[PDB]
Amino acid sequence: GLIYGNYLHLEKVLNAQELQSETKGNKIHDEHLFIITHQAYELWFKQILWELDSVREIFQNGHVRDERNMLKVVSRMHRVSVILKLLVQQFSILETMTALDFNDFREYLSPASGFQSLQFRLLENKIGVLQNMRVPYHYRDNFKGEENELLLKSEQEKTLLELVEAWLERTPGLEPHGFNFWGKLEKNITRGLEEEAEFQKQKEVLLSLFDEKRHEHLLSKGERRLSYRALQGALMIYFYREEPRFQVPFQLLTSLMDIDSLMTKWRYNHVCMVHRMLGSKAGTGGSSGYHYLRSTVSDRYKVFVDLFNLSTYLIPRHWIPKMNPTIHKFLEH
Amino acid sequence: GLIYGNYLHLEKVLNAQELQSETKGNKIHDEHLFIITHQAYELWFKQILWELDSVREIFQNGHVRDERNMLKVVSRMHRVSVILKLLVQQFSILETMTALDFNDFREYLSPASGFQSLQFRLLENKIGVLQNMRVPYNRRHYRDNFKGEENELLLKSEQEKTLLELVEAWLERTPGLEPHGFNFWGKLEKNITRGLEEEFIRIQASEEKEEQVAEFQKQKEVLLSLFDEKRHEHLLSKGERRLSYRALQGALMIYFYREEPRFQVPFQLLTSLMDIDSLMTKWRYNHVCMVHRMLGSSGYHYLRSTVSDRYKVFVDLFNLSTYLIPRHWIPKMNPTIHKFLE
Amino acid sequence: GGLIYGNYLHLEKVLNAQELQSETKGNKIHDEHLFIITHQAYELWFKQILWELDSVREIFQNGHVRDERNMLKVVSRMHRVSVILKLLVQQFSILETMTALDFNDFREYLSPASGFQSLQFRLLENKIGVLQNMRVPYYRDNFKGEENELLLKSEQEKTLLELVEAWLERTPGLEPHGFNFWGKLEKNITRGLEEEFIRIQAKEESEEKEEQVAEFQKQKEVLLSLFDEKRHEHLLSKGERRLSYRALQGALMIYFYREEPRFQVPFQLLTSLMDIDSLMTKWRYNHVCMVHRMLGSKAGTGGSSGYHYLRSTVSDRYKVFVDLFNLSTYLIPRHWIPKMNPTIHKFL
Amino acid sequence: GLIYGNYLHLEKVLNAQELQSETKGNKIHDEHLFIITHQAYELWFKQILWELDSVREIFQNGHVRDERNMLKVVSRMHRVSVILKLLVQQFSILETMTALDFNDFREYLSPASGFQSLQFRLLENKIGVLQNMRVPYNRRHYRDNFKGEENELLLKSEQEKTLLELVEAWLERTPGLEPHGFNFWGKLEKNITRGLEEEFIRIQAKEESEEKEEQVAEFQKQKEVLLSLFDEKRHEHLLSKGERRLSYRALQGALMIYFYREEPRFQVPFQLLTSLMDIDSLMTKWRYNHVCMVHRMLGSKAGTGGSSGYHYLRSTVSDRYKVFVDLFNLSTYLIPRHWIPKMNPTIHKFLEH
Ligand code: HEM
Ligand code: HEM
Ligand code: HEM
Ligand code: HEM
Ligand SMILES: O=C1C[C@@H](c2c[nH]c3ccc(F)cc23)C(=O)N1
Ligand SMILES: O=C1C[C@@H](c2c[nH]c3ccc(F)cc23)C(=O)N1
Ligand SMILES: O=C1C[C@@H](c2c[nH]c3ccc(F)cc23)C(=O)N1
Ligand SMILES: O=C1C[C@@H](c2c[nH]c3ccc(F)cc23)C(=O)N1
Ligand SMILES: C[C@](N)(Cc1c[nH]c2ccccc12)C(=O)O
Ligand SMILES: C[C@](N)(Cc1c[nH]c2ccccc12)C(=O)O
Ligand SMILES: C[C@](N)(Cc1c[nH]c2ccccc12)C(=O)O
Ligand SMILES: C[C@](N)(Cc1c[nH]c2ccccc12)C(=O)O
Repeated sequence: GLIYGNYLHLEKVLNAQELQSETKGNKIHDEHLFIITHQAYELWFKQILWELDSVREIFQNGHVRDERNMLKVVSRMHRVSVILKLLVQQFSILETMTALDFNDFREYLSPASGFQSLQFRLLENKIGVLQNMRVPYHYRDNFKGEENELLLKSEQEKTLLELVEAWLERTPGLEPHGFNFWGKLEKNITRGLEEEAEFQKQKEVLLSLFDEKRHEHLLSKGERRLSYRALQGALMIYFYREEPRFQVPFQLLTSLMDIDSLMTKWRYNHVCMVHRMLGSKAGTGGSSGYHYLRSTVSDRYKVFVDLFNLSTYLIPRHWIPKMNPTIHKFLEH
Repeated sequence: GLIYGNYLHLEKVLNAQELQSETKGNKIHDEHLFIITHQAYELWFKQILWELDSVREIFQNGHVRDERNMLKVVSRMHRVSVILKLLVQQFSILETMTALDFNDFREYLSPASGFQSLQFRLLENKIGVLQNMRVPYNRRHYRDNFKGEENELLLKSEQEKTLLELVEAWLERTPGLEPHGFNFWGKLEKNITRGLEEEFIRIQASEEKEEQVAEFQKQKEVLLSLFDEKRHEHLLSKGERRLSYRALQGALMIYFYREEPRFQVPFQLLTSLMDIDSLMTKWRYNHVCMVHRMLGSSGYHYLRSTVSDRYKVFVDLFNLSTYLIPRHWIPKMNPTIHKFLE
Repeated sequence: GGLIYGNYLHLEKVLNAQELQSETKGNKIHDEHLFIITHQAYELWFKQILWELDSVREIFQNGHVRDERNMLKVVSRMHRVSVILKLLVQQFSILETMTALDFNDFREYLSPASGFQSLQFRLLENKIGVLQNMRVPYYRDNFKGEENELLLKSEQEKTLLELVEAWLERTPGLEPHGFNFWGKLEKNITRGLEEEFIRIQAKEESEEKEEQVAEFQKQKEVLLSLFDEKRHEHLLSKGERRLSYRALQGALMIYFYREEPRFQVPFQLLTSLMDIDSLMTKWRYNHVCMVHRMLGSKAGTGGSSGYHYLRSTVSDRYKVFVDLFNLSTYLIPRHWIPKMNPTIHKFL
Repeated sequence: GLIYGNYLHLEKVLNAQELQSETKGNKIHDEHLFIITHQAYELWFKQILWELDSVREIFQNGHVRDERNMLKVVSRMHRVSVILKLLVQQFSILETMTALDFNDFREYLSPASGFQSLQFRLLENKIGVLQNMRVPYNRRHYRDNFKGEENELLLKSEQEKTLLELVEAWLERTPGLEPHGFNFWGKLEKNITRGLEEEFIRIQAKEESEEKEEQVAEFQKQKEVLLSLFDEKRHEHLLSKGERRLSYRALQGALMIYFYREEPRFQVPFQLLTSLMDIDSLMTKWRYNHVCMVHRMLGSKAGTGGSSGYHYLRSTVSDRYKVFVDLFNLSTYLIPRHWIPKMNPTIHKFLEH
């Protein structure tokens, strides 16, 4: 007969708490909280990696092409968002520890830090954080052996951003000899602008959308991440989100943005707590601490920044290329 | 140098995930969520027992008598309420699993259940849920589901002093109860008798009138029953009250005089104890709401049944709200008893 | 000149709506201000919920729901209602920063006013589909005038339950000369059970053989009772079920075939309706836990026993979509679900 | 007899929703959500100001001197943090509005902006945000969206004693600072000087390794920082640069309360200092949650109020807006427990109730 404790391998989970304070003969009560909090964070990182890798594989094995798999994809990405939302709230627990009580066992941690969280790095990589865009103080130095391996894989293997890019490139309606969404959009913006103080600034920005080369330049830097075609596909799904075939894809784009918002919210709630815990003192990891973590709360680490930025290029309803009754029929189930 | 992974024993924590569906050649994706969810609850149960045991020990070793330890007692009990709040919110994650997807792996779990969580039972016992008062499941004692060391650890948890018992003892020594001192109880009965008489005269001064006489007689009946020590002892034996009559007086002394400096942090403690009771019951209810959607309408009925005042250990602290009186009826503190508390 | 923030939001009304009765009667009590603001915030959100719910009711009433382009709008708004209800459950945390002792200093100035007099809460219960007969003995005589008028309209106009029921009855696949979901489901469950019993009978007499017989007979009784329409009609009339027999079949079709593109957002909608029932009952339970600390076993200013009556509202008697939850009772092995064939795959 | 709707003036609260989209004959459904969300924020701002003004008044009228009132002070400041926590979560509601749908009624709002929220500025000012704390754009434009009585309230919110000023005054009176008494600051400098000397000796005694010279330069970093605590001229210099806000003596009060938090008379005061930090953290989380949403709603597009939008709001997510920034930065100056000046039986009894 299967038993709860055996099923859950609690013989491992609940025998994994060793206070260094106690091991060096000066047991500090709050060190137990510090350990349990990190462990719970790490269990949830594992669940997020389990969800994220199953979704990467659904794109990578071509299953995403079968639209009956979209409910699964959006449920699993929504589940990632719900977990991250709990991980943002979970800082509330560690904030019941005073800086003063933390200061009593802090010495016994050196030089260990969150910089040595394999799962946190795997998570960043698998979503599509680029190493060349990371702020310094580098990242992978902390790791060695069978772990530095897994990290290299996570960097080399296809990211969620790349798989979503590939899928967005294949979006119905972009075909120049098909619905020709882009051609019609350039025309409608160009006309609508002419049919008009302020108009000169928005004229500039809107028509910038149609500059492949500029996009390629901003891309070459890393101020954009998606191919120019992927961006068209995304904008197609935004404007035609009510068309049956675009409903759940739109939900997916929304959830990809949610995961960026919640990852940055996690970075900021971490920062707000570390300020109270250390002030201006440096982290046991070696970094300036507070000031480095503040730098990670930027669009540098927003993988799906393109999806946020498309809100720049929103236009009146009237201008969106009307859906030809035959194209309507292609976008029905 | 100490390394993150080794410090946290992640070689144990992150190698503790075995899908029974995969072990039996039919891996079901959502079983991984089911496993991590329970493991996270159990880590947090372990943290709660760590705080709860530290606080029990502070009461038991007589350290709580030194009022410098009150900040630490109330910080740890508040921290238990903050963890319990997260554990209530944590059901949101397992609710992303459909009943249909749960149905694809639940056969591989049988006959294991949350009924076998050692830590959940330790937590219930250490707060002070009485064996006497538990709803029986399948006509049997909760402790049957446990054998060997786990069974003994649970006996110890039932027999050792509970949070309820240690708070009770501390409440009994609340300053001000001394008959030959401030004599809170004697003075309180006198002021309540006067308050009621003055109230009766204001009313005895219409349809609005005959209602207030019935209501007045209700509030009269209730307030005066507070001084009936035999009614109280009787409700004790029937487990409908949990604290001794004297502990109850101590709690009411803290409620009424909470702004007195020596009673400020003690009042926060009594608030945190009600907080833990309320959050344990919200845990039991959110569990129920989820199980309903997973299994349909029996387990679901025993669970709905744990969502009751039988499992509210500090039910007496809530029910004191029954006996609140106008501020101006509360016995005045003279400059000699103020001094003791200031 | 330009629209100003304060004028746009009519803050001249919103922030001039706070009158402490304690102060009006010459004994200002600080925490009364919190009591007022908390209730006003709840009522703004009730008005928002009614705005979303009325809009979704209309999309069903006018047949716009028949155009499946409108399903993202329907699910987004129903989801939005559950996000708001989540905040309103959390919002009790604010009023619990008020001690029972401080509440006791201004409580007297409230009576005989009570939450029973919340028009919007009653409008919300009625519009979702809380039935008059299945309300706890100890509602509408607390009201009069247009208010009493608006409540009657809310009792007679088509509820979300009735509108979802009608829509579930048109679910594709139920057609006896089409996919014939119900015929094939009965056939597959009957066959699946017959085979499960041969599997059990074939075993040599044992302890776990008899437990399996006992378990088989319970499973068989539950699953076959799904196909007993007279039972369903009997349970409708006792208020134990709410959805028509055919709407139940449509719901189970959406459950089983939820991954089929035409069923993906309908499944999200059914999930949302269960979310709203769960959050409404959580609202009632968080309300009960607070009122217990505030009043104990004292009677409410509105007449009721208080804590005891409020506890009675926390039952499946108030779950409008009970039937959506209880379809979990009738889940079956994946292999028993009638197969979709390249013609019915394409229709969906 | 009193009736619910009348008690709460719902004839005002629920007759305050006017969609501009509908007024200009193009009703947009999601505009209702936009209005109700702002109105709920403005009710809770009003409640926060009610709690805040009541705690300011307890300091200003001297009632805070009587330690009976400390439970009430901490309960109401904790209440403010519980409200702010709901207000941070409340953004999740308005995030169920897509940028696409927002774009359909946005045009009808211009040039109105949250920038024009009287109550938000009253809240900033009464906590104690100073003109020089505010980012150039904020400082320039914020006062000049207001006239008449609204202008007068803004001025009052700046002229009258802020929570920062009233807490500073109270911290200056913290028992144990008096040189003739416990002489906290003198004893602390002596124990830290002695403690650093013992540490230098421990480090110098180690065998001339690489790790040792890492301890040496790390010690010399920690020594400069700790001993800089006792340089009052440096404090006044960081005050001028607005990197610190509290008086040197208020800072000594705060650190006294921190180290001796378990002494009965410092238990609730320590809870107050924690609550003031919580309020600063939740105010900045409110600003950051606002930013994350405004990014999805506008992208790089400028706001209706006149600002760059995303980039201006992002610039308010800064410690220059943290009023009690000094209470956080005291963590820089934590020392081993054994260096904290020992409590004598006489001052112990002084810090009992
Ligand atoms: C009192 C609590 C905490 C303090 C004082 C703290 C402090 C720090 C500091 C100073 C850093 C910068 C690296 C360094 O110099 O060592 C850091 C990074 C990090 N911390 Fe924490 N931390 C705390 C809690 C947590 C928790 C609960 C987690 C959960 C896993 C966590 C995860 C991380 C991660 C992943 C990094 C690397 C982040 C990045 O590079 O972007 N920390 N922490
Ligand atoms: C799909 C999710 C879940 C289902 C269907 C479920 C079902 C049940 C059922 C039916 C029982 C009654 C005993 C029995 O029939 O064996 C039970 C009890 C219990 N479950 Fe769960 N459960 C779930 C998730 C959880 C989680 C996440 C926890 C976290 C620790 C948990 C903890 C418990 C505990 C402690 C009990 C004993 C409760 C008591 O006696 O008051 N369950 N569960
Ligand atoms: C100190 C806080 C509160 C207390 C003591 C309290 C007390 C009560 C009581 C005793 C009743 C039952 C009717 C009666 O006997 O008067 C009731 C019903 C109600 N209350 Fe509250 N209440 C509180 C807060 C709230 C809040 C914040 C709301 C928000 C809208 C609310 C909404 C209602 C509603 C709608 C009802 C009718 C519920 C039903 O019949 O199902 N209450 N309350
Ligand atoms: C779609 C939702 C929202 C958008 C697009 C938005 C946009 C903006 C923008 C662009 C600004 C900068 C001033 C300007 O250029 O106009 C601003 C400031 C502000 N918003 Fe919002 N906002 C939104 C929701 C809210 C809500 C719900 C509140 C609630 C009270 C609010 C309160 C404020 C306040 C107080 C300011 C001034 C902040 C400061 O000066 O630091 N906003 N908002
Ligand atoms: O000031 C510090 C402490 C340290 C830290 C944070 N989380 C941890 C978890 C495990 C561990 F061993 C060390 C840490 C860090 O990052 N800087
Ligand atoms: O239908 C069920 C499943 C089982 C259960 C709940 N939580 C668990 C955790 C681990 C485990 F192995 C089994 C369970 C239970 O009580 N009723
Ligand atoms: O004991 C009580 C208090 C009263 C109450 C609850 N919420 C209210 C809101 C407005 C009002 F005027 C009165 C109330 C109620 O229902 N029973
Ligand atoms: O694009 C926008 C919208 C506008 C805004 C935000 N909150 C408001 C509240 C009332 C109002 F009238 C306008 C607004 C702003 O600041 N930029
Ligand atoms: C057949 C297809 N699933 C079509 C496709 C691609 N990208 C999309 C985005 C939204 C909607 C549909 C699509 C495929 O090529 O994957
Ligand atoms: C000396 C004492 N600490 C007094 C005591 C007991 N219970 C209390 C409740 C509130 C305030 C004080 C007390 C003790 O006997 O523990
Ligand atoms: C044409 C149709 N929209 C079909 C329909 C009805 N109910 C459903 C449930 C799920 C999916 C589709 C339907 C209608 O009649 O409304
Ligand atoms: C008499 C006194 N309440 C003393 C005082 C001032 N600041 C403090 C901080 C913590 C504890 C006490 C104080 C007063 O002067 O206000």
